[PDB]
Amino acid sequence: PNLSYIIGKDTWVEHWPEEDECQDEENQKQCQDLGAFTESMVVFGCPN
Amino acid sequence: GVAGGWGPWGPVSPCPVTCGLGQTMEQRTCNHPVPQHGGPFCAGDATRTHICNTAVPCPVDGEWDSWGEWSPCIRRNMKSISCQEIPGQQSRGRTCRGRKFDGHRCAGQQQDIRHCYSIQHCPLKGSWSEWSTWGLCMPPCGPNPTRARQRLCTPLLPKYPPTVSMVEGQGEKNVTFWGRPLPRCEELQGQKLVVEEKRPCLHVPACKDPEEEEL
Amino acid sequence: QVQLVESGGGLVQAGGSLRLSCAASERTFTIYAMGWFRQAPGKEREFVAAISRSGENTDYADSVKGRFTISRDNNKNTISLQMNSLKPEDTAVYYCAAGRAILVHTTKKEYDHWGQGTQVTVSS
Ligand SMILES: *[C@H]1O[C@H](CO[C@H]2O[C@@H](C)[C@@H](O)[C@@H](O)[C@@H]2O)[C@@H](O[C@@H]2O[C@H](CO)[C@@H](O)[C@H](O)[C@H]2NC(C)=O)[C@H](O)[C@H]1NC(C)=O
Ligand SMILES: *[C@@H]1O[C@@H](C)[C@@H](O)[C@@H](O[C@@H]2O[C@H](CO)[C@@H](O)[C@H](O)[C@H]2O)[C@@H]1O
Ligand SMILES: *[C@H]1O[C@H](CO)[C@@H](O)[C@H](O)[C@@H]1O
Ligand SMILES: *[C@H]1O[C@H](CO)[C@@H](O)[C@H](O)[C@@H]1O
Ligand SMILES: *[C@H]1O[C@H](CO)[C@@H](O)[C@H](O)[C@@H]1O
Ligand SMILES: *[C@H]1O[C@H](CO)[C@@H](O)[C@H](O)[C@@H]1O
Ligand SMILES: *[C@H]1O[C@H](CO)[C@@H](O)[C@H](O)[C@@H]1O
Ligand SMILES: *[C@H]1O[C@H](CO)[C@@H](O)[C@H](O)[C@@H]1O
Ligand SMILES: *[C@H]1O[C@H](CO)[C@@H](O)[C@H](O)[C@@H]1O
Ligand SMILES: [Mg+2]
Repeated sequence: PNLSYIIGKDTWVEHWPEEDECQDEENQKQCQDLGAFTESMVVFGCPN
Repeated sequence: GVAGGWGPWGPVSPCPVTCGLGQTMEQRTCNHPVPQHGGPFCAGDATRTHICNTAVPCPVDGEWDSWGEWSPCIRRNMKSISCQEIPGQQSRGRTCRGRKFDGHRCAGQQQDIRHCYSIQHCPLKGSWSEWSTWGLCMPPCGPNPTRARQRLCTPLLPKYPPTVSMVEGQGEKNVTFWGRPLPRCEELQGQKLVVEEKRPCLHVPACKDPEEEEL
Repeated sequence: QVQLVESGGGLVQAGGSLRLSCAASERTFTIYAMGWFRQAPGKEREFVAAISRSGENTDYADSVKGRFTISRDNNKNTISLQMNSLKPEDTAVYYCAAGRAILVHTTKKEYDHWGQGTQVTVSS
């Protein structure tokens, strides 16, 4: 059970801001899409 | 019969507030002469008030604007679900406006997703609705106000499942119809979509400005 | 910011009198509207009396009106609570409170600064 997740070239990381940072106009649309995708992937999956 | 009088005024209060306006004060006593065995009562007030000005604006918390327009009820990386038994999703956005001077940020979700069918430009059979409730007399205060009621070609919404149960976390979704359909119906009075009628409002009262009415 | 020190509590017989005093920070004294609260055994804290920054406007709870009197000394950075005709139901820890008031004649019931308290016990 000592599995370890290693960060590499295929690994992708992006900051998801807190609620107050989302109200800034740059992170307005960013919190929309990452929130839409969160609902999207626990509902719809992939269509491939 | 001893005539009382005011003593020395004390130290002035500093300005209480860090934003906007506040009120400072000075306190005096009737302690040096003192009215004895009657007399008056020092003549005046034992308290002066004064306004202090910090000249710096105050925090104002941001408020939510009204919700935007619903996005189209389609699927990402697909096509469209118009005139079909396919429930989809659509999103809506808000904007926080008015936050100034370290005020509190808007509390709540800035996005809203709900489930949907799509009848956008869908040819649906229709039926004429009954007469709507009479509207407002328009124009108010203007010359000759008139009401208006109307019958419109209401589309027959298709008998789809209004409740669609997905798996994953077993989430059941209240699905609602989206779009402007094309309702087909027989003509009523030379019109296919909406036939209305107006009637003038009787005994119209004149508009008097409430600040002009109080004065 | 402001510190509050109560004094004058003790053990009083029923019907007796007691005068509490509350010392506040000197440089910021006339900024704050002030008042008295109490917390009895097994009960929530309750409002007793309030006084404005002026000392000219007062407010009282119905349970203590006519028996208690709140006063303010703007020469000596103190407020006082003269409690007459004390009853065993007046046994509580009495708290002095301070609260920011924009107007000098405003009495408050909400306060954000609190003292450590003084114990008043009334025996029958
Ligand atoms: C999802 O639907 C339910 C069902 O209530 C509505 O359903 C529509 C299909 C339609 O019949 C409409 O007239 C009806 O109100 C919502 O639950 C509650 O249902 C009661 C029962 O009539 C209503 O009186 C309430 O207004 C309603 N809403 C509440 C309590 O907020 C439900 O809210 C709705 N949405 C979600 C997210 O579940
Ligand atoms: C002092 O600094 C200012 C920059 C503001 O942040 C002030 O906040 C305001 O304080 C007054 C009472 O003192 C309240 O009426 C306001 O609601 C509050 O925004 C601060 O006191
Ligand atoms: C106090 O008030 C004024 C002076 O400030 C006069 O009316 C009078 O001297 C009174 O004693
Ligand atoms: C306070 O105000 C002035 C001094 O500034 C005098 O009228 C008098 O001393 C009063 O007490
Ligand atoms: C958006 O959603 C509804 C109106 O559709 C209300 O809760 C409110 O106006 C909000 O801004
Ligand atoms: C989205 O849904 C309907 C339009 O189909 C309306 O209630 C409104 O325009 C909302 O934004
Ligand atoms: C509306 O008018 C009549 C009913 O009054 C019918 O021809 C039909 O229902 C149309 O939609
Ligand atoms: C409007 O007119 C009358 C009622 O006033 C009826 O024919 C019907 O209800 C229509 O909608
Ligand atoms: C308008 O006129 C009356 C009410 O004033 C009713 O016949 C009906 O409500 C109509 O919409
Ligand atoms: Mg596949």
